[PDB]
Amino acid sequence: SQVFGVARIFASFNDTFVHVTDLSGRETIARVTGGMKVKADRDESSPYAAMLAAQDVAAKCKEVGITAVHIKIRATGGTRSKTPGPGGQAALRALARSGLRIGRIEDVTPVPSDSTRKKGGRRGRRL
RNA sequence: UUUUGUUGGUUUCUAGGACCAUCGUAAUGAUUAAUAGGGACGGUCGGGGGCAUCAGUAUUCAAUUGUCAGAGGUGAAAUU
Ligand SMILES: [Mg+2]
Repeated sequence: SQVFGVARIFASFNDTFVHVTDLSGRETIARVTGGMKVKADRDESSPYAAMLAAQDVAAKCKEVGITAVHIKIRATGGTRSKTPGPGGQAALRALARSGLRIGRIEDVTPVPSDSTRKKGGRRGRRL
């Protein structure tokens, strides 16, 4: 009965994605991003924008013909953060509100075994 | 060297060297085995070293793959 997707929320700092796909992954549905719904450069990762994006994605899904999703969350990963952004949670909330159903939530952030050299240099990033 | 008369011997008796035998004598002869050290032995221990392979991969470029407005980046903010 329930037609599924995989939500894929790439929640980096300074932008969020919501990238709904089929179960194989190849054929997408909607790729809606934070910077797409709020033209302010700053307001990309910002929650409201993320929420809007999520809503848009949901709408797209509805148009297509899908009922449920599998939340996968990706923080920037590897050389950066490994910390889910400000607007992943917000996006999720938005999705929930939309009524597009939810099943099996994961964080598939690519946390390495032993990364190749990080940002900054040795003395780091000195504001 | 001392007497055989005194020189040149030769061999003694002998008294002092020295050197291999064999007989005896004696309680016949190696201090400890350092909570020093070395070394053997025994089971072990270890991200100790060398050489050899395996993973995670992770990033990147590229390949094929999909989807049409921005994604990167921000320190508050921008460029890019
Ligand atoms: Mg490069």
